[PDB]
Amino acid sequence: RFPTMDEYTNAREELIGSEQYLRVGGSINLNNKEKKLNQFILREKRAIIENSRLNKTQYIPAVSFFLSKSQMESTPIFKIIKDMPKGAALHLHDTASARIDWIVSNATYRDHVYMCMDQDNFVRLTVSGTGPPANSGCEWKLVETERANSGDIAAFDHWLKSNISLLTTDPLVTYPSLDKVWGRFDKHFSQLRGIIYHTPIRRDYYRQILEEFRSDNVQYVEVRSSLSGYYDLDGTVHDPEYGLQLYKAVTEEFVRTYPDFSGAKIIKSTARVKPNTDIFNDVKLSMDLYKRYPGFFLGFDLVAQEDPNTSLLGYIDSLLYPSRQNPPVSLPYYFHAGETNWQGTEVDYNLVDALLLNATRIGHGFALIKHPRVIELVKSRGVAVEVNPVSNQLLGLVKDLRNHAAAPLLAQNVPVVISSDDPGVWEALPMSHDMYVAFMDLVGEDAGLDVLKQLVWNSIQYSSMNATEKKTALKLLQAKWNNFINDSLIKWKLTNK
Amino acid sequence: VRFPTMDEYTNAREELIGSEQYLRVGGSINLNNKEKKLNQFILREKRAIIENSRLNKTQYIPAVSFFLSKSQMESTPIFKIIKDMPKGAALHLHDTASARIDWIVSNATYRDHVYMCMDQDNFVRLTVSGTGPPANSGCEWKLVETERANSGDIAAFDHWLKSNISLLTTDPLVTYPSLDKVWGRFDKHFSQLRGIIYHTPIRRDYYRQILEEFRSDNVQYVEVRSSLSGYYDLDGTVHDPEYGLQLYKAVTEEFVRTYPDFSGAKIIKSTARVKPNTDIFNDVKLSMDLYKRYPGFFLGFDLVAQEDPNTSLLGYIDSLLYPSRQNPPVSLPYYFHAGETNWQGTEVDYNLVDALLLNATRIGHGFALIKHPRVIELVKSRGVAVEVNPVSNQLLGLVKDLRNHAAAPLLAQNVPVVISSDDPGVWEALPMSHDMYVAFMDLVGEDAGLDVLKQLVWNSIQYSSMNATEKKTALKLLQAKWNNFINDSLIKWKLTN
Ligand SMILES: *[C@@H]1O[C@H](CO)[C@@H](O[C@@]2(O)O[C@H](CO)[C@@H](O)[C@H](O)[C@H]2NC(C)=O)[C@H](O)[C@H]1NC(C)=O
Ligand SMILES: *[C@@H]1O[C@H](CO)[C@@H](O)[C@H](O)[C@H]1NC(C)=O
Ligand SMILES: *[C@@H]1O[C@H](CO)[C@@H](O)[C@H](O)[C@H]1NC(C)=O
Ligand SMILES: *[C@@H]1O[C@H](CO)[C@@H](O)[C@H](O)[C@H]1NC(C)=O
Ligand SMILES: *[C@@H]1O[C@H](CO)[C@@H](O)[C@H](O)[C@H]1NC(C)=O
Ligand SMILES: *[C@@H]1O[C@H](CO)[C@@H](O)[C@H](O)[C@H]1NC(C)=O
Ligand SMILES: *[C@@H]1O[C@H](CO)[C@@H](O)[C@H](O)[C@H]1NC(C)=O
Ligand SMILES: *[C@@H]1O[C@H](CO)[C@@H](O)[C@H](O)[C@H]1NC(C)=O
Ligand SMILES: [Zn+2]
Ligand SMILES: [Zn+2]
Repeated sequence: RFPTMDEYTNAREELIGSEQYLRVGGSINLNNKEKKLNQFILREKRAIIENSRLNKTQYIPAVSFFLSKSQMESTPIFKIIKDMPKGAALHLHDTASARIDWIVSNATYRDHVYMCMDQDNFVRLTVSGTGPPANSGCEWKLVETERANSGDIAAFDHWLKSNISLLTTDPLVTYPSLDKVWGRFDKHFSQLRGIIYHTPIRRDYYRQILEEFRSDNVQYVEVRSSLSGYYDLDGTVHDPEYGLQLYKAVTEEFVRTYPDFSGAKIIKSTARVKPNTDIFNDVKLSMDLYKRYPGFFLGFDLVAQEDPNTSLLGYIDSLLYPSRQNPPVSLPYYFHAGETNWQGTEVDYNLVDALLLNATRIGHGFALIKHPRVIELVKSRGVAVEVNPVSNQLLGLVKDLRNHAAAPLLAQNVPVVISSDDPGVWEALPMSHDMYVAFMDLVGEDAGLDVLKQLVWNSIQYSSMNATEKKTALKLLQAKWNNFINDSLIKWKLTNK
Repeated sequence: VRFPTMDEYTNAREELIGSEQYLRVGGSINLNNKEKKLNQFILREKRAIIENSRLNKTQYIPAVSFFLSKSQMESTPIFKIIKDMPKGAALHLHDTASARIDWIVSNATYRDHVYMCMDQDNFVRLTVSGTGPPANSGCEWKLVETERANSGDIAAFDHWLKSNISLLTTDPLVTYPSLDKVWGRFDKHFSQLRGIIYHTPIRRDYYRQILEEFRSDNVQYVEVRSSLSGYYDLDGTVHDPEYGLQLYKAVTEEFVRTYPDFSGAKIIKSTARVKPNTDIFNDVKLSMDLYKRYPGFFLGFDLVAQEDPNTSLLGYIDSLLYPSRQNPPVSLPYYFHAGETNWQGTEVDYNLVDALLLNATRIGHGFALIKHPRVIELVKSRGVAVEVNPVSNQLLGLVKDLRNHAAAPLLAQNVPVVISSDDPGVWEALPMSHDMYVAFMDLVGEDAGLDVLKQLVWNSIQYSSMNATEKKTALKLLQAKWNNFINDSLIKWKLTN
């Protein structure tokens, strides 16, 4: 009943307003300084969207990261997000979270590093103190010699980087299927496995994760790591507790050096390709490290490609073992779950088992929007979904990022944290690229700084810090946020707006 | 301990999965024993194709471009069962795009006074002129009869005409790899046929071919969008919209009298949303008048043409609110295309808010609906069926992998949905069987079978605009066709025992 345009406007704005309040960040009340920055962001967002829509050209924030990376980095919204404190990156893999450039310019300049071209014509890297490795399907050569004989060291080093990065070409073009791009992604890890498991390189690589994340204004990380098998020049192989202690010592020194950094905690990950009887041992291992490293060791996760490998149900007696002890042991789980386009299959039904197993957070949950009951359990229990949008695009779940299945989750205020997954593999920053695409593609044109602030706060509030640590971290984050707001008003000439 | 045994765990697991099954489209259907026999065969076939794709790591063909999947699906049991299955109704169709290009070629371009030219973009155009060739405005018109006779190869000439008009000659996802490019090609298709298909005897016979083709795909009823206006005779006489409506009414009545196994057709007036508000106002008043004087054949009004770059519903709001604001009010039903977009928080997807505030009877596409939880509530509460056209949404740029189709989460929440084909003539689809196949294989899960199909089929009659008497009669008819389909299928697939 709209006799005049005012009654129609009022009902229209009431319904739209209800959705805006319901979505992520909708209950935030911005202060006056925040509002001025918010209005600039919203003007910028409308300008790029309206140009795409009305001038009938592609929306760059939603195309392949290969194409959009160099375009977004010059824009004001990206520069604001780059400067913004992120809080925490809660979904990361320890052999994929520092720069390939550091592997090349630092690790492959160390003594005793070898390279070979494998039968698929990819370079592999490893360390051997005890002579060159055996020619098992590839001929190892000392990198120092190959580089010194290249006749162009800059080109040699660039070739190493180009042969290892997944962003050398557009993966959506070069590996145009799920199985092809996962073939390339699995190959990347095989290329670096040898060098990245040598103990002093692994130690320093982990330190580089912390340096790079701090440099992108991330103050805290939770990292998945397999922990085991770091090896020395003399061939000594270390156990998982040693690997955990190695990370603990690096983290403590880093936080000593940088008290503006909250620190790190570690999740043990095992590949879901192994027999149940081996997963059982890794569950027992995790129960032990959880008891003896409280507050640094968080719990357990299963990784490797979800679709063709073993389901959570395929491991259910291992995963139920802690809860079944007398007295029960509660081993926290952080399951990767539902990282798939399938529906009604044992892959997306991993989400059901993740909830039945009391997962603390869920990795990806791309299939979650197809499961209305699992959504309601996730919301009612406060189980944060770790959303990694660049990863999901480049690794084959979606092409146009406005079709990312987390957008309907955010619209319902499902608890979500943004993370980068494997940023080093495809040359992403620790958080700013993923936060930009989440901001530009997974929420709407009228969604501004309140969404960003809520996602940032979510990454601490749904971290696995204890309550006291969260309060301390939020105090530090609030000071970072206030500086970011003031700096941004000056930088974007908004102060009198 | 919550799950001390496997039976305690599977009990909880199956109750949770079962409760989601009860909540999706078709989840309340109880199949009888014959239907269960066919359902078990369908589910075995569905599991075989999905598990092969998943475990043998190869593309899921039902979800790839229609250009690639069409020939592969047609040889499979599931497609052949859907082909035989009664579809109920196609509720979302456009009258100049719902019969075969082959008929335009083999019938329409063999008629007297048909001319062709190559336009400046190098596409063939077709028109009719009773007074010699038309003015050569931007192309040189030639008589088709002469060109065909001088072609030197008549079959190749006719095949070339078809190949120059169809969007499935090449894969649109490859040849027109952006929204603007493929909508450019799509707009061009209509320009190519516009002249010939607005000539009155051709337009009449083409509309008859829509009814014959849909009947042949076991569709018993259609509701069709039509602009209704501008049909023209050999001597240049141009008819008004009421004449177009009467012409369709006569063709429909003759068809139903010939084929009692066919329920019939009703018409929705469409206007392109590139026009000034003064034009839409005139077409709203025309629709008010046709609704009053052709009850039960003229249904109401819709706005068409590409949604993203053109005028919003709010841009016409004074015209659209005019019927309700009369004294006494006149209730002009609306069937708005709405939210056919990847945009979020913009003028375009917010058309969904206005469509509901204006009391739409059904909404076309609603691709953006899953991003609008408060609109979803109204759609469910009011029983506003969403017309889902999956092949159209893929080929015209909203999605690549159809498992990412935004209607899959709608179906999982039991949003009222009907499947339709939109413009099947344009890209060589069947009236319903291809779209029902991709909906069944991509938009619901591995464990969703004959109950989903049956519900979608019943929905298309239940959410039609038939009156109470017609609907009861049509549902008895549909039940009869369905029983014959189940019995025939048990024999054909050798499922009886
Ligand atoms: C990794 O490095 C390979 C060795 O250079 C490279 O091999 C070829 O394909 O690269 C050239 C094209 O860039 C081509 O001219 C050479 O003939 C190839 N070299 C050999 C020894 O076969 C691979 O393509 C690189 N792979 C990636 C993914 O970058
Ligand atoms: C929509 O329908 C309601 C309920 O029938 C009615 O009261 C209202 O006037 C209608 N509004 C319009 C704009 O037609
Ligand atoms: C479209 O582009 C032109 C120039 O290329 C520009 O003037 C115009 O404002 C653009 N429109 C929008 C809405 O950005
Ligand atoms: C690599 O990093 C280490 C430790 O961070 C540093 O001492 C060294 O200078 C760098 N380069 C190499 C080749 O070791
Ligand atoms: C899950 O959590 C609930 C409440 O926290 C607890 O009672 C239950 O036993 C837990 N289940 C498992 C499998 O650990
Ligand atoms: C995978 O393909 C092989 C043939 O190469 C076949 O034997 C096997 O059954 C397939 N597996 C599945 C799960 O379809
Ligand atoms: C075209 O269809 C019309 C109308 O049914 C029919 O009379 C005519 O014979 C057809 N032309 C051809 C070549 O079949
Ligand atoms: C249409 O025909 C012309 C002339 O043969 C040809 O060059 C052109 O590529 C064709 N276009 C399409 C889209 O098939
Ligand atoms: Zn991960
Ligand atoms: Zn349509």
